[PDB]
Amino acid sequence: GISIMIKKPQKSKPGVFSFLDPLAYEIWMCIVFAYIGVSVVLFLVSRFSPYSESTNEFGIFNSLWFSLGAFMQQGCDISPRSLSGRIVGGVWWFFTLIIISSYTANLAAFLTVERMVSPIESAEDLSKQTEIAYGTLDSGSTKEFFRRSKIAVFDKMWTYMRSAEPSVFVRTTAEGVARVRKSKGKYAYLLESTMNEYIE
Amino acid sequence: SESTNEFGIFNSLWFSLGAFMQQGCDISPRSLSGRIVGGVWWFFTLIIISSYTANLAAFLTVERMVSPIESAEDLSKQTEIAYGTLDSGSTKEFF
Amino acid sequence: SESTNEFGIFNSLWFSLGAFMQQGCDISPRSLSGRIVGGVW
Amino acid sequence: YDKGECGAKDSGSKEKTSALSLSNVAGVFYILVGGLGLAMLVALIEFCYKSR
Amino acid sequence: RGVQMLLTTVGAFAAFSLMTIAVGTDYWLYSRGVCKEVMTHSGLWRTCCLEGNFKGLCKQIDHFAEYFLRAVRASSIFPILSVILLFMGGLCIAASEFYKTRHNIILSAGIFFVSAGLSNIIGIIVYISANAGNSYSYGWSFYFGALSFIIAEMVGVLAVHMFIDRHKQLTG
Amino acid sequence: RGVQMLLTTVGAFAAFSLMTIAVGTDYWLYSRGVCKEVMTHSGLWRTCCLEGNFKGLCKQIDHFAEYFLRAVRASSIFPILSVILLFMGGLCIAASEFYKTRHNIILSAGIFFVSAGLSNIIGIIVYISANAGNSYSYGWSFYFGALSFIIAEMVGVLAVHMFIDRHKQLTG
Repeated sequence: GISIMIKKPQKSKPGVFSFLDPLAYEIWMCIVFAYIGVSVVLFLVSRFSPYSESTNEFGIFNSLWFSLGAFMQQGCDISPRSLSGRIVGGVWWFFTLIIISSYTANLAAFLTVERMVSPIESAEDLSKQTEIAYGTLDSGSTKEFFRRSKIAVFDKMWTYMRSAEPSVFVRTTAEGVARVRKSKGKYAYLLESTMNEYIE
Repeated sequence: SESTNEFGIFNSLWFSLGAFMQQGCDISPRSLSGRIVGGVWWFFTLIIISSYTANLAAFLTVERMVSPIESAEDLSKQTEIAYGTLDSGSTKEFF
Repeated sequence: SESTNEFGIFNSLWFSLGAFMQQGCDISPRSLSGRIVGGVW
Repeated sequence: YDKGECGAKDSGSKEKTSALSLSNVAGVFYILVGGLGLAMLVALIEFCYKSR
Repeated sequence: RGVQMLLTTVGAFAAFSLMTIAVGTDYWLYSRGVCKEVMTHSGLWRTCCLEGNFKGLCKQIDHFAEYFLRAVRASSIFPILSVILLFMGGLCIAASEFYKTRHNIILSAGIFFVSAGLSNIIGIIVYISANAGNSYSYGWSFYFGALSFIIAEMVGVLAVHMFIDRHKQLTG
Repeated sequence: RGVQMLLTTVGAFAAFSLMTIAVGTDYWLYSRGVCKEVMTHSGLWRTCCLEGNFKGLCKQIDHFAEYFLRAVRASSIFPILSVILLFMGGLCIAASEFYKTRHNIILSAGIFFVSAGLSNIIGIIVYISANAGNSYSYGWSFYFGALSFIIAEMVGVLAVHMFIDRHKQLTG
């Protein structure tokens, strides 16, 4: 019987650093600069004249530490006490929350969208997603069959091939399989099953 | 040259275990090399839990489950599922 | 007099703000009728 | 319809999304830098308004 | 101890020398473009076509609610203000021969360094949010700006530590 | 107190032995294939058929961007480093049976054991990551690959405890 040939899809090749993909490069670039800015401003506010070294434990090391810990949502050891640093602390925290939640949501969304995929199968769904091109040998009996038949799915497929452009028809089976291979998908070809399962 | 922090082995395990979950433990590294570790491990955890949550949210929507046997030929490479035919008929004689 | 907790208005504001964004603040209520407000929020 | 040259009823691109991008989040950086500005503005007072 | 005063000058010198080139070169962005349909490079101010016979065919750029951000991008003030504030910081660290033992100008230099450092972060955010309006990539002047920012935030901390070592150290 | 100098050695030699046995044996993985499909088992180096007339026949494996990781899998450099570091650690603790009271041999020995563990981790991770590009299951040499790490880190902790117990006890 008449049957359909497609390009074998291979298997995916996930990148080793795929985990950054749900969040564009400029975000990661700006995060480090904002981290530096906030840490340095909290140091500079933290060590004005006490007028005594005990006046503020926030030396520059501890400032960097507190900023990192605040961003990682894992707590810290010394919170800021001056209103000056209090406010920036709060703000930074807010920013952190926004980023975290956003990232998580985006990942979830991408996964769901990548698993609704439902690849083309059963050869009847081809009627709908006509962005995958398909055609037949020219002048052949398959063409006469599509012209002569009178069933709505085949009526639609015929009307498409009769109206779509550029030409989907080809001169030879070798030309057909060459066109399939060179299209690397997105084009499908019609021929008899006993020919199809030999090319395989 | 430093004999002042409480990082006994068991305490270190307790810190790590706490730091896997988000419950902020009391002790801190207090030194430089300790904070080098404490930084990275945090990031590890942050990414793992995130990913797991995402995948959980995902799988609970599509819910597509098929293919016990399907291939119509792999029905012989197992012995859990039984299979047979009408007796006395030509379907048996074929075998 | 009763002095089991030291919370001032500004301090309490800071505690509540921090507690909202889950950043592990230092002080706790440390008495009765404060644990309730800590848990609910 | 049957000599039309566009997807008349279904055109779902259903793309692998363009990832989240800085255009979507820039507001948070906008408020952040202003928070640092206010922080410095108050820091120029908190310890030193009693100078004389 | 003591000698780090040299490093304040070395840092401020490096930052100022980098930022003039960063603001003053036509190589912030590589993209496809036009110069009346080919690979192209653009600065903040002007755009030039290349990759062919038209090498160095150039025109001044045209930038034209969102209008107010577009006007902020078009006035482009924040990069230049970064240079202005580092220049003021240079005038501050020049205070070697006046108001000795006070060092308050030295402390103010740290403020000028920080406020300069903020300016490039604002600038980059505005610039990216404007270019979001391609398979593009960023030219070396972008890295020059980032490096000048890093050196700006480097030197202020050391200058304030020097203020501590020269003033707080006298308090006992 | 006291006896710790003994038990470090037996554990170190046990870990060394079980690790070199793990590296040397054909039972890392079970799967299906053909030696020239049938149930099949593989070591790191070689793959051999069972359950049929060809049983005990073996073949080499085709090793050949992912090309660099495949080259890492081929060289197996990380478990080799783990083996050699574990050997040198055992040599150190054996050497510490003489020229005593320097105590720094044990300090080096702990670092040897810990770094052999770190070298085992990356090896195992790369080995798994290279296959997961089938009803497989892991064989007992994979569990030896785990036990090497499990005992190695404990021996390293015991080594450092022995170091802090032998040294500076003269003043504390």
